[PDB]
Amino acid sequence: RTVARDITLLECVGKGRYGEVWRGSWQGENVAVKIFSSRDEKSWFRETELYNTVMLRHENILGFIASDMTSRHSSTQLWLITHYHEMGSLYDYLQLTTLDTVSCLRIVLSIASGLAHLHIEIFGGKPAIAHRDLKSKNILVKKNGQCCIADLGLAVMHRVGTKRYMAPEVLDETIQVDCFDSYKRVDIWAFGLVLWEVARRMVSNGIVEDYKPPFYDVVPNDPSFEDMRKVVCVDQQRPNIPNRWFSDPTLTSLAKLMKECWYQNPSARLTALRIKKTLTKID
Ligand SMILES: COc1cc(-c2cncc(-c3ccc(C4CCN(C)CC4)cc3)c2C)cc(OC)c1OC
Ligand SMILES: COc1cc(-c2cncc(-c3ccc(C4CCN(C)CC4)cc3)c2C)cc(OC)c1OC
Ligand SMILES: COc1cc(-c2cncc(-c3ccc(C4CCN(C)CC4)cc3)c2C)cc(OC)c1OC
Repeated sequence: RTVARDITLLECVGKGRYGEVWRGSWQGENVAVKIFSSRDEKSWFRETELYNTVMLRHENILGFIASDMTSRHSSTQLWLITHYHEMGSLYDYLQLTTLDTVSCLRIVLSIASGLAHLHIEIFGGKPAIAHRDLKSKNILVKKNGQCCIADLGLAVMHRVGTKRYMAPEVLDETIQVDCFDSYKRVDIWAFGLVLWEVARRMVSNGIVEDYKPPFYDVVPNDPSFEDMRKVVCVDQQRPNIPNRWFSDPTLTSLAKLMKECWYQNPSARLTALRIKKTLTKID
């Protein structure tokens, strides 16, 4: 039988130190193709090892299609092939759109749903998985208004994370590295930051905040590890909650939820399952 493997690369939709992502075509259908830099080969290996262990299938996890290694004259080419989400990342989307109550809740509940699926161990199933680099650039927007979580190149099953989103125990190097729940609690911190990024773009009483990344007002672009440790650990700053949120019941509830993802004590933070329940009861 014929095994059609040709993928037509059509449009570069992302370039970075990681390598590149392309819109491609296979058998008349869009796929996304991540081409890894030699610098980031371990991310391909880790995501490939995870998918060889457990074939994750969830509406709020970027859908796996293939991992490909191809021999070249003097190098190895590493591709990850996934579902293609034409609306692009949540980071991108929040810069060109404001949200209503229903669209804000649908976005954050879908992220919580993907994250709880990663975190939960299922017997007879899947191992528990922590993401370790959750951020708005690693979330894609789907046409149905839900999102999905992308990039399991740092994930751990039961490169460092993006510094702007690191939890205090990562920055002060007190994280209990031998304890898997520690990694879930680092994802919850990052989730709270993503919640804040999205909530800012929800309109209430004719008011909205401009898109900003977490800590935009207290650290530079490409903040150093020390820049982040001083803000998050030494001064114990957290993102600002604008007064206008407290006129809106949804943003008032979301502010409370963010606070419960940002405790200094990792053990005090909400679980992804509790976040899901809280979001289902909002509105
Ligand atoms: C190797 O490489 C790539 C392959 C493909 C691809 C193309 N046609 C058919 C297939 C196929 C799937 C599954 C079976 C099964 C059938 C039932 N039987 C009991 C076991 C075998 C056979 C064939 C594949 C996997 C696509 C690719 O890219 C999208 C590939 O490159 C990454
Ligand atoms: C990698 O990705 C894609 C692959 C394919 C594809 C191509 N040929 C054959 C298959 C296939 C057939 C049959 C079995 C099973 C069926 C029951 N039992 C007998 C076990 C074996 C498995 C697999 C597939 C799934 C299509 C896709 O899209 C339409 C893919 O997605 C881009
Ligand atoms: C974060 O991580 C990964 C993401 C993806 C991924 C999947 N669907 C769609 C995209 C995308 C498409 C289109 C735009 C633009 C282009 C058109 N217009 C000018 C604005 C919108 C942006 C982004 C991506 C980047 C794939 C990955 O691997 C294959 C990723 O890595 C795991």
